[PDB]
Amino acid sequence: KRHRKVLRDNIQGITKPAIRRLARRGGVKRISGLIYEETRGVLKVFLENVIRDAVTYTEHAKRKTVTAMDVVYALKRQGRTLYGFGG
Amino acid sequence: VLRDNIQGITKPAIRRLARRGGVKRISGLIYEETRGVLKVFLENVIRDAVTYTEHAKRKTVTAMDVVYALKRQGRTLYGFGG
Amino acid sequence: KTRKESYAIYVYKVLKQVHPDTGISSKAMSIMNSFVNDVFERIAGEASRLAHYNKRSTITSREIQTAVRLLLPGELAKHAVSEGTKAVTKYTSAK
Amino acid sequence: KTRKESYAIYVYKVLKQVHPDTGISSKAMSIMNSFVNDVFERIAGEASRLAHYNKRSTITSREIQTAVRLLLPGELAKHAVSEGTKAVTKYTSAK
Amino acid sequence: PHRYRPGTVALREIRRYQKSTELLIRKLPFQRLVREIAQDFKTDLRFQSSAVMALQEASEAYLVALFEDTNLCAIHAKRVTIMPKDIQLARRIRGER
Amino acid sequence: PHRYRPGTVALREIRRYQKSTELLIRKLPFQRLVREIAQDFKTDLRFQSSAVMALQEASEAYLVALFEDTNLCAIHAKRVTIMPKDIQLARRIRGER
Amino acid sequence: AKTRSSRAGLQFPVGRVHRLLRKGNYAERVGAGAPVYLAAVLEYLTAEILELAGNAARDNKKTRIIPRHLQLAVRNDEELNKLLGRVTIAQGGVLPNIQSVLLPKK
Amino acid sequence: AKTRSSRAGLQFPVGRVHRLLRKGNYAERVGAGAPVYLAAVLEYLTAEILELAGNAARDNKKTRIIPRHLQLAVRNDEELNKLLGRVTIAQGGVLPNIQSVLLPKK
DNA sequence: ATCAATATCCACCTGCAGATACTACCAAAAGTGTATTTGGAAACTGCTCCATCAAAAGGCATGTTCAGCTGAATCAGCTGAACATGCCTTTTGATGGAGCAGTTTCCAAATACACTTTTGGTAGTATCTGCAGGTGGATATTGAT
DNA sequence: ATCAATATCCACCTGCAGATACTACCAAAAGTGTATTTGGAAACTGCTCCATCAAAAGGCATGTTCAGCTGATTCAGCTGAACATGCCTTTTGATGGAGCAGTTTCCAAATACACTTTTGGTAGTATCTGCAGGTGGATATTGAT
Ligand SMILES: [Mg+2]
Repeated sequence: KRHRKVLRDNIQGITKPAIRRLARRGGVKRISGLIYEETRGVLKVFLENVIRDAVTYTEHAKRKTVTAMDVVYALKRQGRTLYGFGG
Repeated sequence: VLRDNIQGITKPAIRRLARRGGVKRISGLIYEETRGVLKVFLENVIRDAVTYTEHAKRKTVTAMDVVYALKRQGRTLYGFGG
Repeated sequence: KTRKESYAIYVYKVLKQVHPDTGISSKAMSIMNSFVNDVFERIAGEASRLAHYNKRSTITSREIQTAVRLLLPGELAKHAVSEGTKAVTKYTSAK
Repeated sequence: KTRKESYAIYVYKVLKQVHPDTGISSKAMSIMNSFVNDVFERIAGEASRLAHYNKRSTITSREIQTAVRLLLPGELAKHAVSEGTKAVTKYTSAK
Repeated sequence: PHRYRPGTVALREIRRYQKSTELLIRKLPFQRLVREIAQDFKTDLRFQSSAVMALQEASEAYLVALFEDTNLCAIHAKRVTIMPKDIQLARRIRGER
Repeated sequence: PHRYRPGTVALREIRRYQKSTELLIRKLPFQRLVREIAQDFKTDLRFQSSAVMALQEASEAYLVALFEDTNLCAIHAKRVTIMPKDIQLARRIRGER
Repeated sequence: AKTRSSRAGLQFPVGRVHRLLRKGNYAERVGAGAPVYLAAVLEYLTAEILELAGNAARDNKKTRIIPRHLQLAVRNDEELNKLLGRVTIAQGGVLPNIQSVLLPKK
Repeated sequence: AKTRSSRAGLQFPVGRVHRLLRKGNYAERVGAGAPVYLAAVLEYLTAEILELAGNAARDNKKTRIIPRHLQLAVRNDEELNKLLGRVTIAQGGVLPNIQSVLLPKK
C-alpha cells in the first residue's frame, strides 16, 4: 500500500440539518443553538463505547475486519440489543 | 381503628426517605404517589420471588428467592447470600 | 460452503396460518429470526439459572415453564404456558 | 449441617495483607462475599460467550482476559490484566 | 418562645439521614404490606426474617435513589419542592413508565 | 412573498420524519466518523459494510430516543426549546451518569 | 417415522431446539419435554407478532410485512413493547407522537 | 503436595475457582491457566475495595470495616462506582450531598 | 370570513429489485432402536427458625400558625425558524485484491478415573473487645431584637 | 451589633453483642499419579467482499429577516414546615410447632451409541410480482387581510 488519508474532525460530518432531523423524529419542535455540539459530544461517547467493545471482539477473534456480529455483540453487552443484522 | 396496610408507610417515614435522598421541601401529594410507586416496586419483586418459591416447592419465601428476584430485575443486592 | 441455519421456513409456515395472503421481506424475516434466537437465549438462560439455584443438573419443561413466567409479561406468560403445557401433554401421549 | 462454602477466609487473609490492624464485621464480610460471587459470574459469563462466539470448546485465560477488558473500567482493567498475567507466569514457572 | 425557620430542620434532617444507614420505615407495617402483596400471588406463605429484610433494604435504596432523581427534576423546573410530576418524569426517563 | 410562521414547518417535519424509517445521517460522513474512532483504538482495521450500518441504526435509534427524553425535560421546565441542560438531565436520570 | 414436531403438533422444529439446548451449555442434562415446551412458546410468540404485524401491513395497504410493520406491531402492544423494551428493530422508525403543548393556537 | 494458590502466589483458591468454572456450565472444557488468572483478578479487586474501605474506617475513627465503609469506598471511587453502578450495598446509606440551590442564603 | 400560496392527497403508471419457484443433490441433521447409568422424586424426621402474643418501649397523629415558596402576569430583548441563494459532497455503479473462512492433517493439553492427603467449615466451648450509648462541659449556630 | 436558646462537638466511661481464637472431626474437596480422548494451531488455498476509484445526483452552507419564545421582574395568595405529647402502634422478647433441610432409596428417564432414514440449506438457472418513485391533477391547510 502507498499512502492512506488522515482522518480528522469527522464529527462535523454530523451536520446541523442531520441532527435537526433526528430531533424531529424524536418529536422536538424548537432547538437551541448549543444542541448541535452537545449532541456531537454525546454521539462520540456512544460510538467510542460501542466501537471499543466491538473492536475487542474483533481482536479476540484475531481478525482485522470488524464484523456486523462484533457490533451486534457489543450492543447486546451494553443493553442496546439490535435486531436486523444477524443478531 | 382499621387502617390500610399501605398507609402503614407513614408520612414521617416517607419524609425520612426523601431526606436521605437530599430533599428539602415536599408537596402534600408526594406521600400518596410514593406509596403507589413502592407498591408497584414490591409487586414486581415479590411476584418473581414467590415464583422462585413455588418452583422449589416451598411455603416459605427465602432471602435467596428475594435476592434472585432482585438480580433479574436489575437491582442486585449484596448482604443476604449469593 | 458452510450451512447457516435459520428459523425462516418455520416463521413463514406460521405466517401463512395467520395471514395466508401476506408476505414478509427478507429484512423483516431477519428481524423475526433475531427475535426467536433472542427469546430462545433468554428462556434457556433463566432455566439454566433456575436449575442451578435448586441444585439440579437437568433442564425440564418445568424449568422452562418457570423461566417463561419470570420472563414474559402477564398475559403473554399465561398463554405461552398453556401452549407449552398443551404441546408436552400431546407429545407424551404420542409415542 | 450441609457445607456452606464462602470466600470469607481468603477475603480475611487479603484484609490482613492490606490492613493488618483492621477487622471486618460479619455483614461487611457477607457483602464482600457477594461481590466476589458477582464478579466471578460476570467474568465467567462473558468468557463463556466469547468461547461460544468463536466456536471454541475451552475457556482459556485468553477468554478471561478479554472478558476482564470488556467488563472492567480502564484502570481497573489494566491492573486486573497485569495481576492475572503475573499469576499465570508465576504458576507456569513453578515445579 | 423559640422557633426554627422553614427548611432549617429540613437541612438538619438531610444531614442526619445522609450520615446514617438505618432503615427508615418501621419494620412491622412494612412486613404487613409485603405479606398483603404476596397473598395475591400465593396463599398461606411464610417469610424468612432475612427475606423481609432484603426486601426492605432494596425498597429503601430504590426509593432514596428515586428521590434524588425526583429532586433533580424539581430543580430543573426551578423549584425546591418535589411534586408528583417530578417523580413521574424521573420514572418515565428511567424507562419504568 | 409567502412565509410560514415559526413552528409550522417544524411540526410538518416532525410528522414527516415520524412517518418514515430511512436513516437521517448521510452514510459516508458517518462511515468516516466510525473509522476515525476505531483507528484511535486500533490501526489497520477494516469494516464489513453491514457493521457500519449496524452502528448507524443503533446510533440513530439511541439519539432519537434521547431527544424524546430531552423534549420531556424541556416541557417539564415549561419550555418548548430543548437545551443542553435537558440532555444532561435525561442522561443523568438514565444512569448514563 | 413421525417428527417430534408433528408428535407435539408444532410447526417449530423440536429436534433443532433440543440440539441447541445441548450445545448451549445450559445444564448437564436436558429433559425430553424441555425442547417441546420451548418450541411451542417460541411458535406462540412468533404467531402473536406476525398476527399484529400482518395487521399493520394491511392497515398500510401493503401485502408484504416490512420492518416498519414489526415495529408498529411491537410498540402498539403493551406486552410486546415491555418484552422488547431494550431492543432495537433496524429500519422500524418510531410511533407518530407529538406532545400536546407543541401544537399551535390553544 | 503444594497447592495451586501457593504456586501462583495467591491467597484466593485456584482449586475452588477451577471447580466452580467446571460445574458452572460455562464451556465443555476449562484450560489450566484460566482459573489461575480468574482467581488473581478476584483477589486483586478484593484488595482494591478492602484498601479503600479500610481507609474509610480509618477516617471515621474505627478499626472494624462495616457496610457503611464499603459504601463510602465504592461510591467515592469513579471506577468501583461504575463497576457497581447497578448494585446496592445493604446498610450502606448514601454520600453526604446537598444541591447548592437548597443551601440557605448567606 | 375570503382569497391565494403551497402542501397534501390519491389515483394511475412503468421499471425492476427483490422475492418467490424447481430441479437436482447432499452433508448433516433427526430419527430409530438398543444397551447402560443415574438424577431426583418420594417418604420419613429432626430441629431450626418462624408466627404469635404479653409486656415494654417510644414514634407519630394531631391543628395551629405563618414564612416563604410557587405560579400568574407582564414585557424587553434576542435567539432561532424560515427561506433565498450558490454550489460542494455524497451517492451510486464499476473493478483488482486482502483476508476470511473452509478443509485436513497432527500433537500438546485436557478429561477421566482412582487413590492418598489436606483443608476448610461446623461445632462445641470458652475468650476476647470495639464501640454504641451515656454523661458532662465547652462552643457553635440560629434566630430574635 | 447583643443575647439567649438549643444544637453540636468531643473527651472519657463501660457492658456486652459481636468478633475471634482453638481443638478434634469428619466429609469432602483438592491434589497427585496413569490411561485416554480431543480440540485447535498451522499450513495451504478457494473465493467473498472490502477498499478504492470515476461519474452522476441532490443536500448543505450561508446571510438575512423578524416572530415569538425565554428569562427577568414583581407580587399575592396558597401550602407546606414547624411545633408539643399522650394515645396507640411497634418493638422486644418468650414459647410452642411448621416446614426446611438432610438422608436413603430405587426406577423412569436420562446419556450413549450405531446404522438408517429424512431434510433443510444451497446453488444454479428460471419466471414472477409488489411496490417505490414518477407523474399530473383534485382537495386541504395556512396565513395575510
Ligand atoms: Mg486518529
